[PDB]
Amino acid sequence: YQVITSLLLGTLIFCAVLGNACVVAAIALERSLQNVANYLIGSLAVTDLMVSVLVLPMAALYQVLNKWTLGQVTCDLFIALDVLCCTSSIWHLCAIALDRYWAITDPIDYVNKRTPRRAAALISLTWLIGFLISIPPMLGWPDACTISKDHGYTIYSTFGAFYIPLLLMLVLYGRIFRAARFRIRKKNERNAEAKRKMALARERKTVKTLGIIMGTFILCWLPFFIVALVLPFCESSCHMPTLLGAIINWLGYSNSLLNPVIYAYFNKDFQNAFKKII
Amino acid sequence: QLKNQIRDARKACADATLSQITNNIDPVGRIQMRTRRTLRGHLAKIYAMHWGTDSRLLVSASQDGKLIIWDSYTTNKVHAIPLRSSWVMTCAYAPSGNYVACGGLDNICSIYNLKTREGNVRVSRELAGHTGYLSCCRFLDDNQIVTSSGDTTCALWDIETGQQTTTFTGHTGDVMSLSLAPDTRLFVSGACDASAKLWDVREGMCRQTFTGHESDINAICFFPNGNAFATGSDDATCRLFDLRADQELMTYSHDNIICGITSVSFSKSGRLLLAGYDDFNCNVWDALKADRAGVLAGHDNRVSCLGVTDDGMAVATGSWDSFLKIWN
Amino acid sequence: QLVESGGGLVQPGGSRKLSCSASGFAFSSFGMHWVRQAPEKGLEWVAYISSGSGTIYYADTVKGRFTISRDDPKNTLFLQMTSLRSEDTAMYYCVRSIYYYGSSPFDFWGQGTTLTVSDIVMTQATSSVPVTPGESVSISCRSSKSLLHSNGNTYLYWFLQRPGQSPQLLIYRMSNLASGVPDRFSGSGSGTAFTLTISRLEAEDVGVYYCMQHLEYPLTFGAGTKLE
Amino acid sequence: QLKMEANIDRIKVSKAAADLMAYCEAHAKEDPLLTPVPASENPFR
Amino acid sequence: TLSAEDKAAVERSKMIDRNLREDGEKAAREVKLLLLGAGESGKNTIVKQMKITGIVETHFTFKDLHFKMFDVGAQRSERKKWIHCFEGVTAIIFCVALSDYDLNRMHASMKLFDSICNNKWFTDTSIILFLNKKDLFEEKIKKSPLTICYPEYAGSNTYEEAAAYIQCQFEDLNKRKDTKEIYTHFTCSTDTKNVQFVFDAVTDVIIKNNLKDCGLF
Ligand SMILES: CC(C)CCC[C@@H](C)[C@H]1CC[C@H]2[C@@H]3CC=C4C[C@@H](O)CC[C@]4(C)[C@H]3CC[C@]12C
Ligand SMILES: CC(C)CCC[C@@H](C)[C@H]1CC[C@H]2[C@@H]3CC=C4C[C@@H](O)CC[C@]4(C)[C@H]3CC[C@]12C
Ligand SMILES: CC(C)CCC[C@@H](C)[C@H]1CC[C@H]2[C@@H]3CC=C4C[C@@H](O)CC[C@]4(C)[C@H]3CC[C@]12C
Ligand SMILES: CC(C)CCC[C@@H](C)[C@H]1CC[C@H]2[C@@H]3CC=C4C[C@@H](O)CC[C@]4(C)[C@H]3CC[C@]12C
Ligand SMILES: CC(C)CCC[C@@H](C)[C@H]1CC[C@H]2[C@@H]3CC=C4C[C@@H](O)CC[C@]4(C)[C@H]3CC[C@]12C
Ligand SMILES: CCCCCCCCCCCCCCCC(=O)O
Ligand SMILES: CNC[C@@H]1OCCc2ccsc21
Repeated sequence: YQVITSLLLGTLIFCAVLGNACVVAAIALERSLQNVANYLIGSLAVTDLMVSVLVLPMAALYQVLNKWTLGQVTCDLFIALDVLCCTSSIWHLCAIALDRYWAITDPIDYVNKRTPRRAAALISLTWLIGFLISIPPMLGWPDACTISKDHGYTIYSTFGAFYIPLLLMLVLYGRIFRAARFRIRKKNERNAEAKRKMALARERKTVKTLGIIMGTFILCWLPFFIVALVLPFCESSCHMPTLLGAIINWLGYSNSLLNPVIYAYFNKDFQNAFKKII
Repeated sequence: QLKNQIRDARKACADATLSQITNNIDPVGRIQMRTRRTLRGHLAKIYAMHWGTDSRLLVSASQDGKLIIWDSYTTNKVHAIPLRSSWVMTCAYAPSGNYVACGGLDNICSIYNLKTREGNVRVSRELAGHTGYLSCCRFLDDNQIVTSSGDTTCALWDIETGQQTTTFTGHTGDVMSLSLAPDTRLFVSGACDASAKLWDVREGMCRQTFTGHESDINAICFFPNGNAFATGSDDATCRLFDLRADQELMTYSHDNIICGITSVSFSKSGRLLLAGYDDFNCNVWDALKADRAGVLAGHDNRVSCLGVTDDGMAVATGSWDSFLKIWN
Repeated sequence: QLVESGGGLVQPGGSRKLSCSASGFAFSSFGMHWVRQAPEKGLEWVAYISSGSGTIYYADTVKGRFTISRDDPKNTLFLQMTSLRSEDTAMYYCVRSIYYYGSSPFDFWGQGTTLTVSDIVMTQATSSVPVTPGESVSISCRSSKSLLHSNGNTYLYWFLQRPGQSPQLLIYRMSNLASGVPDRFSGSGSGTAFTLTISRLEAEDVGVYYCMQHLEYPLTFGAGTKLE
Repeated sequence: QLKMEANIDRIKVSKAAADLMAYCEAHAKEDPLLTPVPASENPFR
Repeated sequence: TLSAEDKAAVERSKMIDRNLREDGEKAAREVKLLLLGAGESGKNTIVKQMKITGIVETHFTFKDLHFKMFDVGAQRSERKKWIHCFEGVTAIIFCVALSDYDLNRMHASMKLFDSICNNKWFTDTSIILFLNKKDLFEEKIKKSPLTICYPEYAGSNTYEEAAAYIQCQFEDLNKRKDTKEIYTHFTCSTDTKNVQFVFDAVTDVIIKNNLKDCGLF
């Protein structure tokens, strides 16, 4: 049993580290990838890399051994790092969404006022939110590692880490969907047919892109945070299996792998840069 | 009619090709030049650069409205001159180092004084009179300068008076490049009519016309001894012409080179011919045998200008990448 | 031109602000120095402020008491002097200085303003040298440390202070001749020993010749050799 | 202009090639790019 | 950089870099437009209402957005040898006179439009097409038929039909409709209309470029 799970978790961690490192290296190697949007994407990749380096190996060790062997101090350190980095990744997604919304709806701001200071401020805000959500358990709170079950704290952390960013991402990308739809819909009958076909293709592209983004976010994180919210309030009856809990928890961790796939490798500029480097 | 006479004379004087005569000398071998300095700070495409006669300072003009003077040894920026027109297509460096010049889609040529008592670079004079974009400019003295433009004419200017003492005419298209002879008594020009002409600065009339290119000649350079020059055109080939023989001596082309040449230069001894390409590569050519000795592949967008120091120590290559690399 | 003001009688332990109004050049591009000269002694470097005020240096004998600042929009240079001692009594000059490859620092000196409070050692061999017009003269200098740097520049400077006039740069970096200096003057030397040679001396060359090193920041001067 | 260009004195191509070869050989030692200049005297390394 | 005045040179270089970066930031906030068209196309009135010896540069601000318009048509030199200098302009403004049936001259304008639009440098650059002098065109069409310029034109000799025909002929020249768009405006005497159309076209260009970057276009 231990062999297969250890191999799979090692493969997951290796792929996460490799992908995030490739994204960070590409942003630095090529000069065409250095801009505000790519700064935000690179910051997200760095956060995912730190997740894969600091949090994922300890979590995988815990999962394979089925018990925590590194003591209480290491348990607290692991919990703090996990919460901080996961919250930072989620809010990095949120900040990318906000930047895209501003770029798509406010072109005068895009031309006149958009500067890398914006990216720096957004990254600072994401890390600030992560630190704010990670600190409480270490301040105001040995065979197993488990985060605080306090009702107030679970509500606070879940809402500040997933549900609030979930709502803001949904709203911002709905407005972006409306803007894109408005821009798309805004012997010559052959040309009219061609225009209609092009508009329909662009609408399908918009739907596919928003679906990929939001669906990856939801599939990776929603089950974990639903479980986190409901379990402490109903532990007396929610005796869910350890297998399902582990699967959900590693669905949450897997977002570190998928984030680069969505935001850099699917990006035309990034893949062109990768081909150029190789 | 005289075209037939010229062709007959040229074929009569053509007995042996340069390649056959040069088969008796050993090849240069691999020329692995490596980037010693990367001069960065231009925020747009670099269109021209020139070395100082001290072989340490160089000036590069770009379309961000600035032409910068670098200390190539330390990469320090000695000066950064703002331009009234940001469409600068060329730049020059006076032999004495006192002045620099530039021009572009504004048909004027601006001359800047670097040694002003006030501590700042001032526009010494603006030379107007061309009716087309300025393609090239080269100082003869601190008081004389020869320029070429898309007007299809070149002109020699008296900077003090500000009027063109001599006007050179005869090209059927835009004049794209120009090179002064080592003694500055003759110069050659390449034009979009796929021909090059040798001009007498003193007399002000054309001496010889060299043909053979299939497209616009973008770059031209004099062989160090002053009795030959190399042209680079859009047909993806460089060519070497000899003034005395009035003939083509050797063409530098390769099958996998399918883009035009933007720059041309020679090494101090004249053994290596260096040429920039739209393939964002500079190919070093064994000038005597046409073999490609090396490739200076370090640029991304396009190599638009390159030059070799008077010392022969290094070769700089500007590019649309907005960086200059110094190879040695 | 540089015009200085702010000198005069001062009681010991007081304070005074010396100012220099710079006109006729791009003050913002030049680094500015303050150089003083006791009433009958040689020159002494005081302080330096670079272009953009990014770097400031002080003499060990003024550090903490003297403050140097710029007003680029108004093209005015200031020197705040506090706890003035009796030894601070000296004529104060403001010296233009721009640093880039091939520049000539210390080229233009101000007229000075008198204040009256009521290290590479460099020695000049001779104090006075009798001479008449038409002769060839050589002024000798020596430094405790080699002024030749790894980059090949020998940072020696020669200044001529004619009687009743502010010093004017003659030679910079031991070989180069400052613009406007007659071709009579030529500088040479190597390492720690240098000389200044005047060919076909004229009556206008009468004065005191000062040597200065610019290898290190204290900017030591020589004692000064007089021709008469 | 052909009236004057047609009457220019011309030399053999072989002589021109020989002159170019002679110039290249005479100044071969004076070309830092052609020869492997040591790092001691190379101003950029 | 180990001597007194070899460090001041480095400080000077750092200051120069600072100024260059500031100037580059300042120049990246200005929308750059390329103005093209024949001499009789009405470019002069367009420029005059914007602002109200080779390249001519025009600066004007409309609703917080700075425009720089480069009137290159002053020089007869070969176009392919300097057109790449304008790679990266936000949009191209093309001026055409609907009264160009004198020399036809409409054919020359169409050839120039085809040459510019399908250029390899302007693959992504959109075109803001101005069809100027519609009043004199309306006088001409009454005086003379459009068949003098378009024999294949079978429609009626009226403003609407002829103007629509001209617009369709000009918009049919771009071979890369999947990449760029053409914004056609029949210039009106009211000055504000032309600047408003330029602003709208540039705003749409910027928005659609951002949508492309996000992967939504
Ligand atoms: C597409 C990728 C990135 C994500 C989807 C697959 C992920 C979530 C899969 C791949 C391998 C999986 C692990 C493989 C083995 C085990 C051991 C088992 O006793 C509990 C579940 C656990 C720990 C799995 C959790 C989920 C997991 C990490
Ligand atoms: C989950 C662990 C244990 C095993 C699998 C790890 C690696 C190989 C997985 C995880 C995420 C995966 C990627 C997720 C999504 C896509 C997009 C699809 O259109 C092509 C394949 C591609 C690009 C996948 C390739 C394989 C991949 C990189
Ligand atoms: C904790 C583990 C995962 C290590 C994380 C190290 C991170 C923070 C490292 C790896 C690569 C680094 C980058 C490498 C190169 C540059 C370019 C430079 O001009 C600014 C700093 C910057 C952008 C670095 C920032 C820090 C960086 C992103
Ligand atoms: C153009 C100039 C101004 C560059 C600006 C780059 C800024 C906006 C971006 C690029 C990549 C970013 C860094 C990427 C990685 C991390 C590691 C993390 O633990 C702290 C934040 C930090 C250090 C980020 C700070 C902001 C950052 C440096
Ligand atoms: C952690 C891993 C296992 C989760 C992976 C979930 C991904 C692959 C899912 C979730 C949402 C999905 C998308 C939802 C909606 C659409 C729009 C439709 O017109 C095309 C398919 C497309 C674009 C789907 C593709 C697959 C998708 C992106
Ligand atoms: C497991 C940790 C992985 C960390 C990966 C970090 C990769 C950093 C690469 C830096 C490349 C710097 C290139 C600079 C080029 C330039 O001069 O612009
Ligand atoms: C999968 N680990 C995520 C981490 O697990 C502890 C609780 C919490 C709140 C935000 S993130 C997070």
